[PDB]
Amino acid sequence: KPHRYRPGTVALREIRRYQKSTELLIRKLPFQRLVREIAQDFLTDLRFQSSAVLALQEASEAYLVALFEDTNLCAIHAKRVTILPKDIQLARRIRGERA
Amino acid sequence: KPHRYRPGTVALREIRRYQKSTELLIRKLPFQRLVREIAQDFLTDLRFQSSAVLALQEASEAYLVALFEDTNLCAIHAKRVTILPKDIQLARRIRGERA
Amino acid sequence: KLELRLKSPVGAEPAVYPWPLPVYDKHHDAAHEIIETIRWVCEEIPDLKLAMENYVLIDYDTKSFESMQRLCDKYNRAIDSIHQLWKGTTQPMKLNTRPSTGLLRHILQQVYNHSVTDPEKLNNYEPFSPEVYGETSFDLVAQMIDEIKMTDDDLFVDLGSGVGQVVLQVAAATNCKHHYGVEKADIPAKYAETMDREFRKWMKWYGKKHAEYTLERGDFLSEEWRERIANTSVIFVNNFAFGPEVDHQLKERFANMKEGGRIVSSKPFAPLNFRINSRNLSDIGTIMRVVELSPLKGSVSWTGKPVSYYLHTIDRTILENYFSSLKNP
Amino acid sequence: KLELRLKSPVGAEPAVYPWPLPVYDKHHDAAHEIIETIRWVCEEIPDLKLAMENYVLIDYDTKSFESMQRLCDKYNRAIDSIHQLWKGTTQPMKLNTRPSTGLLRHILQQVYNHSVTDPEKLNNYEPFSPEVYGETSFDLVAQMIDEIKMTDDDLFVDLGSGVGQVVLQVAAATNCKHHYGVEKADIPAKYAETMDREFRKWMKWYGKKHAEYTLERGDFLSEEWRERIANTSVIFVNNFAFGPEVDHQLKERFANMKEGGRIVSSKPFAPLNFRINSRNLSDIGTIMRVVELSPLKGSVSWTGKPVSYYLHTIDRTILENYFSSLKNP
Amino acid sequence: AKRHRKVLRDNIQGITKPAIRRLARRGGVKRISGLIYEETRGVLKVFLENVIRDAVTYTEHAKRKTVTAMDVVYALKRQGRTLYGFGG
Amino acid sequence: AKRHRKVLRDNIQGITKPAIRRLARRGGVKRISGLIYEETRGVLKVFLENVIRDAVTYTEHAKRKTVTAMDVVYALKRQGRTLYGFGG
Amino acid sequence: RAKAKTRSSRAGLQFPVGRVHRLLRKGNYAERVGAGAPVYLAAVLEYLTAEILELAGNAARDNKKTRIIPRHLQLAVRNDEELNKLLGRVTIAQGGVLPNIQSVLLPKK
Amino acid sequence: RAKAKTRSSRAGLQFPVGRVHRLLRKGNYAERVGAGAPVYLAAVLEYLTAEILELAGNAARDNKKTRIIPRHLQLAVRNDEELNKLLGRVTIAQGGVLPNIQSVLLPKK
Amino acid sequence: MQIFVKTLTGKTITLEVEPSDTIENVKAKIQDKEGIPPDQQRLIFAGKQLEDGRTLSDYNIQKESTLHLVLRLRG
Amino acid sequence: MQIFVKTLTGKTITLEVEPSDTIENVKAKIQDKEGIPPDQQRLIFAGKQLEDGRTLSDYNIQKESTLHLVLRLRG
Amino acid sequence: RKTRKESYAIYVYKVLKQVHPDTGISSKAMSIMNSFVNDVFERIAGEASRLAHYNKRSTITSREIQTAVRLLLPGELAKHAVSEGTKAVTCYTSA
Amino acid sequence: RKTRKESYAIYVYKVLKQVHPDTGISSKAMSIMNSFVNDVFERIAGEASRLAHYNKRSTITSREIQTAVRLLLPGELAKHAVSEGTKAVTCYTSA
DNA sequence: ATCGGATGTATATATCTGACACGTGCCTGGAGACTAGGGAGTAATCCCCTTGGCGGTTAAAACGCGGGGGACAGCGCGTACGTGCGTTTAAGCGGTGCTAGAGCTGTCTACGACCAATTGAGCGGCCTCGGCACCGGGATTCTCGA
DNA sequence: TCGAGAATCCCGGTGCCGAGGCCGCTCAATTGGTCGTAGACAGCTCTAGCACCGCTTAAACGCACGTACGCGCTGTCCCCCGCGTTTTAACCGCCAAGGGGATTACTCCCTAGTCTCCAGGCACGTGTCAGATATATACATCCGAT
Ligand SMILES: C[S@@+](CC[C@H](N)C(=O)[O-])C[C@H]1O[C@@H](n2cnc3c(N)ncnc32)[C@H](O)[C@@H]1O
Ligand SMILES: C[S@@+](CC[C@H](N)C(=O)[O-])C[C@H]1O[C@@H](n2cnc3c(N)ncnc32)[C@H](O)[C@@H]1O
Repeated sequence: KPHRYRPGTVALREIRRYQKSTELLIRKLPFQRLVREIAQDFLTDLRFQSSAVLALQEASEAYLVALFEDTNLCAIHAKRVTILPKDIQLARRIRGERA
Repeated sequence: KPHRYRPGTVALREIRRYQKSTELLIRKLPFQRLVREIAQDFLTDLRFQSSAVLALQEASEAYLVALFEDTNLCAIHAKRVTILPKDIQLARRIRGERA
Repeated sequence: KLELRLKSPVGAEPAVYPWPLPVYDKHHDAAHEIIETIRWVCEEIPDLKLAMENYVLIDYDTKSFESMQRLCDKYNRAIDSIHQLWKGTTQPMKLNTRPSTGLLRHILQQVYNHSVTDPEKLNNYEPFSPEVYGETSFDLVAQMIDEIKMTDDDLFVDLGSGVGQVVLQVAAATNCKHHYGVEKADIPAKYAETMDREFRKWMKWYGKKHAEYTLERGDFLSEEWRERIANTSVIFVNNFAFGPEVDHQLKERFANMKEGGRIVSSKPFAPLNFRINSRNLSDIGTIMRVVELSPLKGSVSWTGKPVSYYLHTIDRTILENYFSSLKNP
Repeated sequence: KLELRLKSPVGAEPAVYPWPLPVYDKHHDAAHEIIETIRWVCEEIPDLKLAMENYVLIDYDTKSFESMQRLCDKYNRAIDSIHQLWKGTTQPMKLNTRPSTGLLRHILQQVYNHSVTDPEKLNNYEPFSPEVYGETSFDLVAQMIDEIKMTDDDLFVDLGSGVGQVVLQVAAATNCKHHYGVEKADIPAKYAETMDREFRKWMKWYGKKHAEYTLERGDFLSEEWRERIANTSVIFVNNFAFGPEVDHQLKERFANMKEGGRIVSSKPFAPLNFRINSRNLSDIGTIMRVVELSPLKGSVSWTGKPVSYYLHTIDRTILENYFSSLKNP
Repeated sequence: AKRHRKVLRDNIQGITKPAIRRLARRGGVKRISGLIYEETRGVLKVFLENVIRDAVTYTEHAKRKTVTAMDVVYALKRQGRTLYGFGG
Repeated sequence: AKRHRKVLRDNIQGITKPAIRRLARRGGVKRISGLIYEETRGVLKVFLENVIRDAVTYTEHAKRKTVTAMDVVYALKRQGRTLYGFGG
Repeated sequence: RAKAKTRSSRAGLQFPVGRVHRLLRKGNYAERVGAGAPVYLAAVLEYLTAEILELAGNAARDNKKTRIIPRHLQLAVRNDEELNKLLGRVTIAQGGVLPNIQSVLLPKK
Repeated sequence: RAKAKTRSSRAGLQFPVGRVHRLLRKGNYAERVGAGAPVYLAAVLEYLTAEILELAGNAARDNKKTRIIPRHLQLAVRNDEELNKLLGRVTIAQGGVLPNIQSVLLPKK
Repeated sequence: MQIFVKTLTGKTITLEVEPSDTIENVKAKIQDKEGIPPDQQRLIFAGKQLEDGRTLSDYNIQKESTLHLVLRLRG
Repeated sequence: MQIFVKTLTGKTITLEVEPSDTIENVKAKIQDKEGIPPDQQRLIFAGKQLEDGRTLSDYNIQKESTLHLVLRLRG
Repeated sequence: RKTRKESYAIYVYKVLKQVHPDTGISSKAMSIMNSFVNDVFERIAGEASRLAHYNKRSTITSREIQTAVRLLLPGELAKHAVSEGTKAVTCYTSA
Repeated sequence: RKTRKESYAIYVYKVLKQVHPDTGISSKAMSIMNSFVNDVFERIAGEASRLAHYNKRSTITSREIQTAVRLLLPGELAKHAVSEGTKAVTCYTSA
């Protein structure tokens, strides 16, 4: 006897909540460490002015949001609602990156 | 009591026959007239050196062949074999031209 | 050396035709020319065909000597019989009847076929210049003549009149005061001076009256034309290939037109969605309303698809309303 | 001012420790150091722990005065008891036993901890220069020492020896003649001269013998080194950040190596799929075979992912076979 | 005489159905729905208009009257459709 | 003392599942299969490696040691990912 | 020597014609630069910036705000179908996305 | 005056170092051109052309032909996965496509 | 002198001036009450174009006169 | 003088020459029978490097001698 | 006591105070407008450079700028852009 | 009696007669190789030009060409390309 | 699974044509020798900003349980697409003739680079106030189980 | 078809920090002349784009038949969503150090510009052989049938 929404309405609520805002959606310290340990593959050591890590995060977020916008069209094309990995793989190929 | 192949084997024969060759697949005089009457929308009159119409035909063929190569992946994604217009429209959008 | 003459239903004027007829395209020549103008007169008056389908049937021989002189003999003395039908107290239908659409179209195509000898010469211009040649169809001019409603106190100027068929059609279909066409190039102007003659000739031969017009050779960007453009009611300009330097100057000349002056143009002299702020107060689009005409097909001479023609109207009330709603806050 | 001394199982050599112990990272210091070297000797001989798990249990106090001197008193006179166990006609196990893998790893990490004081100074170099510092792990060196099989008539040189841990490990695990390391920079060389001392010290303290080596300071691109590179059997070079200008010169120096000479390298001096035609007959890849070693993880010091190390072998038979199959047609 | 510039019209119907089907076979397509043949003519007309418009802009800058093959090669390169073999 | 360069490893697990799901919601996705969260980390690691490699090539040409924001903006512009707002 | 008068003022412009001339001249574009090239280029740049700023201001006003922030530039660009083609491959930082949901996902009635 | 010697011969090259120097110098790339820039650029261009021509010749040989035609350049490029990235957006005229059929289309057994 | 200024939209504004006022002031007065910049105003009366250098008395404009306001384009 | 040239692959080629022949000719002879360019050939015998300017008699190479052929890199 | 670093901030602000006289701009949006102007500058100027190499001229003129604008901008932006540039060059030469 | 129009045909042919000594080229394939060389020339030279504007230098040197090659070519082509260029510049200066 | 007939694909042989590869003459661009000036290389100084460590508060991540909706397999029907055949349309090929317009050459004038003096536009530094964010409280809307 | 309850909006109240405006001061844009080369224009030549004709045959077209495939429906089930509790580590505020990025002053060597000269590479001709085309035959795949 609690109250409980039906599966799929809180999702449509989060859609609007996150398409209305402009904030970044990944934590900042985890992403900074990821950048900093990708750049270890160059034997020398580097220092990453802070606006650089911010620029990297902006471009990284904006790449994934549009990849998901294409994955969704692929999934709806197959008469589905759930997105699966075989939709990412088709978006990235038709788009011109995987082949 | 003639002999007759089953639907889908002559198609797979034409696939190989046309993926083995390099000739152009559109008639030349019809295509030349199409180019020449697209260029009428500029009030002045133009003259079209002949290698120009050949270059246009090469690029036009090579655009459509790759558009069909993407349409096929879209159709196979939907668990189909027949390609339909809603597959062209998805290839052209994911690819970045229709939106 | 003999004739293929025919006789004038109104007035007494001869038409002349040499036996070797002119050469035209795939299947077109003075044969359909003459048989059809006969058909148009028989539609003009009913007693003529009531005399001109007796005795005869439908088709005739185009290449033969005696079939054309058959038609000429029959038509000429049948019209003499009509003259005797009208010898009494009877009086024919009016002389000042503005010709109907089909009759006028036949007239203009007749004039064009006769005067312009070598149309491929009209293509001798400089590429991508303001002097390129292109022609407007009969149906688009008709649509425009019915969209704008010229009273008897309007002046009509046609900038870049080409050969002159636009001014001839408007002068024969409208009741205005005077009509002008100015044309800079040489080759179209040399044909315009023939079109003028031949139009007056064929028009009074049929017995229909028109307004009065003048097909001059000049330059609408001259010092003498600035105040003639400012003293004009309706302007027709085909500025498809004039480019941005001549259109800028025509914009500078249209600012001085009177209220309610209208222009029609291939390309618009102002955007169709012209907003207005403190930054474009020098633009001419701030004192005019632009409406796109319906794109009927076959509208121009250079392509097959339809083109629209953008009627503009001069109305300075929009500028004052903007200024007056500016003082609201 | 007192001690934390302990006693040598083979030989009579003292170890010294000040009461304020050195400072290391999160949880690491001379406490685990000493308790573990005791553990390694107790694994070395069984009678020691059969005397050294009596009387005691497993854990001990790291910060306390009397627990460490407990361990020192116990160990020192228990080893004196072992000395008395060996006072008779008995003779201990051999002195020239090459130390096992775990024992050797403890030795090298012990030496590195003691000599290198301020490791962050090793990062004082010029960016993207040939002088950048980077270190190879113990496991990758072991893999290489087992992949190449050095006999007792091979010479091993290590170009850019860094601090020297590679040459120390190879000199203690292989039976060769002599071993050389050359190092140009200043800061790593100043630590190398300490590593050498401390390695000899701790090695003869434990009682294990090694080959003979030399950690020199120089420049492998000198005039004096060209014929030492040509007179060498196996070469180890970490040319990850040497760039194409120094690698071109090292290629020009490797051409004169003898048959069967082997190199190992971070980056390959020749493609893994080197074809051969009339156009690359000057390339060094035309006289050598390149094989990529297995990429075990934790292989280098600067990143966590695994890197491969590309064994090359000099074999001029491929060039003559190409020339000899050239005359077939 | 009769008017200048003999005008051409509806030439897209010259890209016939067997031609579209050969292009599909080279693209690797086994079965073609029957509504594809008009969607394809639309796609082709758009592509060709976009390329010929730039080819004519280039040919008008140079103050000439024939479209050369370099005008087409530049118009294509400007859209990312680089073409090798016609004089680039 | 202990070795230089405290090494970092498996930091891709910091792109956590709720973060991937927020990005999906902003992209307009209603329901997410449970195998998406690893395909996505793969895609992200490839993108980031390709951009940071060029940013470091630019920062090494200039003979310096910190990656500035202009290095990232140039590395992005070179792949067609123009970015406005960081000093371009 | 007469009274100075910037080249922008003769043209009727707000953008710097002399600075554009210098940036063209020092930019390795051609051996020589004409006289009307900076005037033309500065007039075009100013037209485009006014075109964007007008729509950005509209979007800021109907959010009940008096300042333009990157979200309003983003909305202005993506909602206009010809600025969206010019800027089809740029990423405006802190700009978000357009609100858009597919109609098969909305709940049925 | 000594004996002339082309700059290609000092470098060991087959491509024209003097012509590359001229094309860089007359091409509006920078105010000045170094001395090793044409040598480096000509060596790189020659390496890449040899890399393509080798694979094109292989493809021509296993078609049982002794001349290279555009089909062999196409096959060589598309079958190599790093030349296919350099030339990922070019169209080789009269080159055809690679033979490739999807495995769901082949007849079942 | 009281004057009326008639606009093309059938709007009339009433103004109070004296013949001794300058043309700069009159144009400013129209701007002041309706917001129209003086450079766009062209005033025509009894077929005369008003000239910057004349005075109101110069044109013999008397009390209860009506002026015509035509709007122009800028440049 | 008959000589044998031993290669590193256990191949031996037999050649017929006279001591009066030049070094250019001998290198050409090796090229002639096996196709190896002379500039890549380095010949070593009894620890001596053969010098371009010496003759075969200079090195006291007598009948039934064996030469060693080492292959070099080009430049 | 820093070096001087220039930008289009004040001209962007002058244009804004004409289209919307009672609106301001945030600093981060002025950065975006600044990079926008530079981006379109380099597109147009590079296209005009190329266009002048093709024809074997060595001057960038007001014809190259017009043609580069017609090549780069989309359909209806390009009309208004060339009509702005033409008016500017005219007001300039007639002075 | 035409003007002189130059190309890379003879250098492409010299390189081919080294990799495959008994192969020829058709005329249409020599056109393709000719446009390939020009295309890669302009890519590398334009990237080096840009790279020298960023750093406020006014010389295109052998460092700009090396860095532009490392930026443009894919992973394993770029290694061999820089090792070819380095060898050439070395053989040149030591002469 | 195996077998037989008919169709389509590959393989070997002759002949022939036109495009490639090679040789010749000439001319224009690349190499050689040299001088002058400015760009980049190097050393030294300064100070901003990147890195690292600490503690506390709380927001977000991780984990687990319950159930419902959506993915996916199976089955049936019916239309629309493939295959083949006879008829009809125009592409392709060749050959001819014309004349326009692209390409080149020779003059000459205007336009843009360069330079020296000078002064105002635009930048950095510095305040001040108002737009916007954060917060509490009431109203309204929307979802879900009746 | 409608109540309960959770989520979202809307209306005031307080504060702060960033936008906007003002000042002083360099340094870059403007003015006024001079010079020399790019490009504009007139005239000439000759190649190649356009238009026409006829003929042969290949490809497009229209049609009839049947079958495989697209699409709708139904049933199972399991996996993803919504929610509540616990655990982790992000964020924020603060402090301290020292490195490396940015600037300035000198000096030298590498590159542009010039003049002479000569050979490499282009256009033009010309011969021969690689590849296409046609025919005859082997055989490999398909489909109906058992
Ligand atoms: C496009 S034609 C229009 C023909 C005619 N208006 C019609 O519709 O039938 C425009 C004509 O304007 C003429 N023209 C161009 N510029 C002109 C100018 N500046 N002054 C006078 N006539 C001009 C040209 O000769 C050209 O023939
Ligand atoms: C990457 S470190 C390798 C460290 C060591 N080899 C190891 O694996 O532990 C390479 C060393 O080579 C040295 N080095 C670089 N160039 C050198 C040269 N030209 N001559 C001698 N040593 C050089 C540098 O000092 C650098 O410390």
